[PDB]
Amino acid sequence: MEVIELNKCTSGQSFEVILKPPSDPSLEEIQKKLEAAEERRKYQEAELLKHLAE
Amino acid sequence: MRECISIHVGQAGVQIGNACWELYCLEHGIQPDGQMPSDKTIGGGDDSFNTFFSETGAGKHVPRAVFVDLEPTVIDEVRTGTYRQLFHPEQLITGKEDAANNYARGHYTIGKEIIDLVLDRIRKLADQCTGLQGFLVFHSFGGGTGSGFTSLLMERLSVDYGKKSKLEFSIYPAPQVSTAVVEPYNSILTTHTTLEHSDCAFMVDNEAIYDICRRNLDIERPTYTNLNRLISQIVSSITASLRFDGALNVDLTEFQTNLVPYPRIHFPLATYAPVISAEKAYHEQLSVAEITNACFEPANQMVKCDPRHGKYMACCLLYRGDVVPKDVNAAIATIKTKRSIQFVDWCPTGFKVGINYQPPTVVPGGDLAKVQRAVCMLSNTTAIAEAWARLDHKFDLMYAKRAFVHWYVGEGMEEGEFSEAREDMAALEKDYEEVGV
Amino acid sequence: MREIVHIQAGQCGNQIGAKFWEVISDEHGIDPTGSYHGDSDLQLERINVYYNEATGNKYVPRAILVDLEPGTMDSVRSGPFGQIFRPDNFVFGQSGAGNNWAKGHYTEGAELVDSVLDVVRKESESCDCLQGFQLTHSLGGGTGSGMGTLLISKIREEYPDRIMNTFSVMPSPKVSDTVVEPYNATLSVHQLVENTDETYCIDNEALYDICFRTLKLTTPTYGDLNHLVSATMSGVTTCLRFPGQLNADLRKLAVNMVPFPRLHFFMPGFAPLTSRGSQQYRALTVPELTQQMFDSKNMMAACDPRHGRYLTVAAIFRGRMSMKEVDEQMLNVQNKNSSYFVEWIPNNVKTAVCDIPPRGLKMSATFIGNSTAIQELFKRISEQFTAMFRRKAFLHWYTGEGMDEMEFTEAESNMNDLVSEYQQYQDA
Amino acid sequence: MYTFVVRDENSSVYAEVSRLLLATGQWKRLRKDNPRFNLMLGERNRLPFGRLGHEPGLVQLVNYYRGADKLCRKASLVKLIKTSPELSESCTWFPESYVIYPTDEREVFLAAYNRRREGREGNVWIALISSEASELLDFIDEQGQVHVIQKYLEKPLLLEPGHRKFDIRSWVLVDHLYNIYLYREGVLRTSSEPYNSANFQDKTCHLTNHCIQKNYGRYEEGNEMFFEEFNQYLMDALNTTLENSILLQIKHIIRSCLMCIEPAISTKHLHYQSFQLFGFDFMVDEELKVWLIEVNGAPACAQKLYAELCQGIVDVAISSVFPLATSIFIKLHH
Ligand SMILES: Nc1nc2c(ncn2[C@@H]2O[C@H](COP(=O)(O)OP(=O)(O)OP(=O)(O)O)[C@@H](O)[C@H]2O)c(=O)[nH]1
Ligand SMILES: Nc1ncnc2c1ncn2[C@@H]1O[C@H](COP(=O)(O)OP(=O)(O)CP(=O)(O)O)[C@@H](O)[C@H]1O
Ligand SMILES: Nc1nc2c(ncn2[C@@H]2O[C@H](COP(=O)(O)OP(=O)(O)O)[C@@H](O)[C@H]2O)c(=O)[nH]1
Ligand SMILES: COc1ccc(/C=C/C(=O)c2ccc(OC)c3c2OC(C)(C)C=C3)cc1O
Ligand SMILES: [Ca+2]
Ligand SMILES: [Mg+2]
Ligand SMILES: [Mg+2]
Repeated sequence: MEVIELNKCTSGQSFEVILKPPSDPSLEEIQKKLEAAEERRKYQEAELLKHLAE
Repeated sequence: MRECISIHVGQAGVQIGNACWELYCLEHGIQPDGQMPSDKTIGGGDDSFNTFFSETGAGKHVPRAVFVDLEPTVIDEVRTGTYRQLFHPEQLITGKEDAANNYARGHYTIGKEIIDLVLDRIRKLADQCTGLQGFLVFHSFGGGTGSGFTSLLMERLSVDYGKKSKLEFSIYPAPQVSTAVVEPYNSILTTHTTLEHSDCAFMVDNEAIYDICRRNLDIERPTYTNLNRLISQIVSSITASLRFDGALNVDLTEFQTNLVPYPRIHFPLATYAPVISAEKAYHEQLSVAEITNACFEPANQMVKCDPRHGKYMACCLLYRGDVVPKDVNAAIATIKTKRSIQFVDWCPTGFKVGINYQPPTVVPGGDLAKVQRAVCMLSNTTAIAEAWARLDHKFDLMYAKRAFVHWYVGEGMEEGEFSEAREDMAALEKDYEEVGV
Repeated sequence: MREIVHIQAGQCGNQIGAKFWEVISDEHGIDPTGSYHGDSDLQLERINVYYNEATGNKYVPRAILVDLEPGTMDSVRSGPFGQIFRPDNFVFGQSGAGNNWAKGHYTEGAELVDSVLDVVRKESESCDCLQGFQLTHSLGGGTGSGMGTLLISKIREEYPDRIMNTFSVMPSPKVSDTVVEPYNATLSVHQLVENTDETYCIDNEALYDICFRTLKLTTPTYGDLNHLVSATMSGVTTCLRFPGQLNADLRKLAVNMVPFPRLHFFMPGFAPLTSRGSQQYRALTVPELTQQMFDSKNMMAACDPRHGRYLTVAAIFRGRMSMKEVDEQMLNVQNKNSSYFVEWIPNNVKTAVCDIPPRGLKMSATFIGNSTAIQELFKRISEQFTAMFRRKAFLHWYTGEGMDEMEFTEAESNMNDLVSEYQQYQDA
Repeated sequence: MYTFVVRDENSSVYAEVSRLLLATGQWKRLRKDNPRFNLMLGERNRLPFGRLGHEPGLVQLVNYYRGADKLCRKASLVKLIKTSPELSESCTWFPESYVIYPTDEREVFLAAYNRRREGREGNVWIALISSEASELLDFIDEQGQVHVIQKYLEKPLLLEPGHRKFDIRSWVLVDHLYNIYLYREGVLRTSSEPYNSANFQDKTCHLTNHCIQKNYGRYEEGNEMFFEEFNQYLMDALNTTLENSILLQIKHIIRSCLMCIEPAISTKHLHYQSFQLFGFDFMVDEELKVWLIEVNGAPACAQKLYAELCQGIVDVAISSVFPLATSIFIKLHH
């Protein structure tokens, strides 16, 4: 019902119609997490190479 | 003028990126070689299109875009394709081996090796910016790179660019055009890691787009090219207010202000009309009322769900073509009486409307017919949680048996991250619940 | 990653391996000299996966030919496409394995293995991004079974982050050389469970049954059996060899097909089943292809799929056809027989279509099933093993090479565990 | 072959429906959590509507309308009738009703209760039954649930012989096309003890449920008078038919309720489809005026009628979507 904020230019126009009123981790934390995953990877491959050496 | 940088991650992001930048060029009259004759200020300036394009002394208009993929297949097609001159080689980053549909491999294993190169090539574009406002991030939920690497990049961008806004264009997985059986796993994993780092995210369900192409474009079995041309139209509609003169959604901060009152609930639904076949011999052109009415039909949404059984927090209508405010208001008053449109109590029942007089541009020889008028509605409705419910249930089915988990653990991810990611999703489904019913 | 290093060990390994290279060379338009005499560029786009480009438009199979006996490798070198192989990739011993896994794995093969690994390394170094290894071998003899598994173990030590794929021919009393085959197979299966990512179970029982019961051939030869192996092998490698919708590779196959690491033994299938020479003139429709490729009569492992459940399925259709009709027929099988697909892996069937059909067929379909019914194959071998082992019969052939009974008990134990592991998910 | 899932074990209507479907030999029943179904016979509460219609190569149908609970809970039914312009406050066929909360419209209720006292006319209300307002408000706060207070029908139609009260149950099937089908057989759920004008604690003569009664079975079997007998009684006693005196009003009420909610619940353009069987409960006053009492979203049938109705549900609601190789319904045209 109520039209507000009407702005017009050569390209077009914009407006608001209201019908009814109302009632992060650090760099250190990322680099530590990514390196912790590599330590889990290193350990699993080392366990495989130990198994194969057996 | 304040610049935006577009980031395209993995296969889906890159291919959609191509579709969008093809369209942006056709919209601004920028040639495949980068020349733009209508631009009278050679080699710089602060026009509205400079938000997405920088300029060289020779007059080349170059995208503020970085393409990143862990294998070279897809980006090589950018490197050699019809828009090759547009990007400089530094904007196109590839590895040798992909993430094999594995979030943990994209995030932790291959992610660690390529992240610093990507952030450096991002910093290259950010240095050419007088007033960088933030980032537009294109990726799939389902891919290993699209999910895994994106979430890592998004974390780092918060650290390196704290003041900047981050927006997502995300492809939600559909069995109709799927790559991996573990797509639900990757989706929940990426959403959980990305949630604190995304300000506003536009989800596109591949199922919805597929069926739109089948029903409205008469395409028997839609290709990625078919889907991407359609997506690019929707993306272009969303970003038009950044690239043209106007007073609505003119900066990225305004997307959060206008669409996201609740920061966690940052997934607005996009609905688009009309989608018309170029092969249709006879076409009766559709009015402002007819196209605006179409914005409330499930068949036209980017995500199939039922807004009648949810609540609204915000609503934008973005028109392109022959549209005047008088006709918009006449259309709205009629629709409000005929349709179930329930806003939340702590929000006004209202619509923010933007009109651009230029009708949508279609790619020559595409599937979309030229139209006199078009509209993209952006509504933040709790009904979109239907998609989270669907996705979480598929996750639950697999994870009950710990199926495929070893592939993730094998890349050095702890199994606890699965249940952490899932609990966050359960918390999100509850957030929507409180607001919605 | 795209390059695959192919290894073929022992008699069966080399005989099926040679047939694989004959078939895929014809598909890619390569002649015995190695010169491309094709026409479609699609033949060349992913040719570097199996072929190394040589001096002057010549294509050299990335193939290593291994035996403890000079016999079979002379027959390859003198065979149809024999000239195509790189001469230095012929790695052979002299004394043979005598159908003895212990000779292959511990004594004779241990003497020759380092030489093979030097050739593997030379081929690995030529690779821009090596994705992994495929091995052809039987499990019933000594060289393919014993030395093949030794090789796999050593390759995994040297390349622990690469994929190991095998085509593993399972022994049957229906087509048998020696009584000791169940021993060799059981010792081998033990190695495959631990050291491969993907194994195509090629059952000689099934191949005999298809030849006899279905293909009308009253006395099947090895040649008749190997006609089925090459049609299957061509089909399972299609998406690696041709441009596709998915950009298929060995690692993605593993991630997507294998929900639990030990359960990586695939039941392959082919439609239509044909015998040599006699070409059938009527082409199969898509409903016919889909029906046959799921039927037990078309499985390359002698297991009834109705006795278990599909964990995952991959299917590759070849020829000019309605891709929509392919979707509809494949969805029809799943929606009408949903009890035979685990409900706890959603959307567990993936399908591709390739434009290029195999030689002599307008329409074909290759099945790759990870079914729990594969336990039937391992139980069959395990029963044959036990009937001998409970009397320690024929054991002296192995104890004479320094093997102990303890190693036999462990191999048997691990294969029985595998069986119960399959059963666990057949009821869940 | 078609497929279905059964997700409500306690439902007798859909026990018989699933049994009839199996008997065709063209319907196979699947496990509770099997997503690859054509038909869902769903759970009463928390039905996962959002998971429906997302299965490639399957047309999916469910035996419940999402949003229909607004008609089928007392609290929401009043709010719907009070707020919908198609129904409204001056709605002649629904008794005066007020939403009451315990820790809302209590001040709206008591102000209208005064008009009933200052006019000195009949002032009996139902939540249990009392003639004084604050008598059962002390029982509302005691319960701790949102129950509505409604004007009690003090002058009801009474069957002879017996001077008894009753209610009419109507079975209504709404298909996927939003056709409204009234089952031609309804049931009168009779009282067996005579209606007492000034003794409201005597619940057996005032509340006419099948459970409360079970003089039970004296006048008719299981306190159930069907349509043939009631029509004959109306012809004998009052010189009128069931059709003219009562059924016209019933058909009007059913059409009015379901028309009102039609835009909110319709599955006409949805990715999945709905049908639903409803039980409407009617009261008749002494001047043959029909009043709506409530709507049942999960109704149970009468024993005699189970077979005929359940076949009808299979006929027009199930086989209309999924075809195979007289009508018991009256189509309420709109
Ligand atoms: N709409 C659309 N979806 C795509 C496209 N390419 C891939 N997808 C979807 O993205 C998901 C698979 O992820 P991809 O983006 O292909 O994988 P990726 O990010 O390259 O990661 P990798 O697994 O390392 O290759 C699936 O849901 C596909 O349906 C595209 O061009 N358009
Ligand atoms: N306003 C009113 N005036 C007269 N009688 C009323 C009334 N409200 C309720 N009743 C009587 O009380 C009985 C039960 O009322 P109601 O229909 O609310 O309970 P209920 O939900 O258990 C029946 P159902 O089993 O069909 O769901 C009815 O059979 C009716 O006779
Ligand atoms: N399908 C098939 N099976 C074979 C072939 N040659 C041998 N076999 C089987 O392999 C087993 C014998 O192993 P073989 O490969 O001859 O021994 P190796 O030379 O020591 O590897 C038996 O089960 C045979 O049936 C062949 O060409 N085709
Ligand atoms: C259950 O869902 C899936 C199952 C398997 C895949 C496989 C993806 C591949 O990359 C791949 C790799 C090798 C292949 O040949 C053996 C194939 C292969 O997949 C296709 C192209 C579909 C067919 C064969 C993906 C899934 O989602
Ligand atoms: Ca300029
Ligand atoms: Mg990729
Ligand atoms: Mg032999």
